[PDB]
Amino acid sequence: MRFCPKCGSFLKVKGNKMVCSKCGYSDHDVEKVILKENVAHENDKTIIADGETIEGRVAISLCPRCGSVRAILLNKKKRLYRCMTCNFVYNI
Amino acid sequence: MIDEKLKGYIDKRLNEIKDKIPDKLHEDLRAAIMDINGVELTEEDIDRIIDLTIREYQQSLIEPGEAIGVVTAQSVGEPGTQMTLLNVT
Ligand SMILES: [Zn+2]
Ligand SMILES: [Zn+2]
Repeated sequence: MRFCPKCGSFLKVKGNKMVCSKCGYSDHDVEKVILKENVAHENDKTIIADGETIEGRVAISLCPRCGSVRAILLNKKKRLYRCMTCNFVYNI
Repeated sequence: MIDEKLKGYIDKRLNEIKDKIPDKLHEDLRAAIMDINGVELTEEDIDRIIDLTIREYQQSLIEPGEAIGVVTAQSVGEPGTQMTLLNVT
């Protein structure tokens, strides 16, 4: 970002010149200014809720009570699960 | 194991009460009596079972004049004070 050596206002790029709108100053130096914003998609993928464990007993399963997709596989033979958000115990 | 004679007695004795109770209760009673195994069953047992079922149904009927709206409101609203908590509501 550059400022006029005389008026003190900022200089904007016009063609090959940077011109001060208030005083008409010009220069041979061009500096490009951009504003870059980043968007994060860490948790925006499509969820598939099959009661399969990822690490330990942590499985992905939809809770009938609150609707969270975090569960703990309490018992494999009974397909018994427990919600990690509201402690609800259910079967899927 | 219920022989055909006792089964016929059961079917005959169950057809004279079809108008005395609801149809679903009659079906449930018929389905339950046919599953009795391991016990030597008797006609007097069938008579007692059917009479007790009819009497038990008759004893459970609501009484005219009941303020059922207030009772329903109190039965629905009272557990509302006992509730202690996508994240649906
Ligand atoms: Zn200037
Ligand atoms: Zn839950």
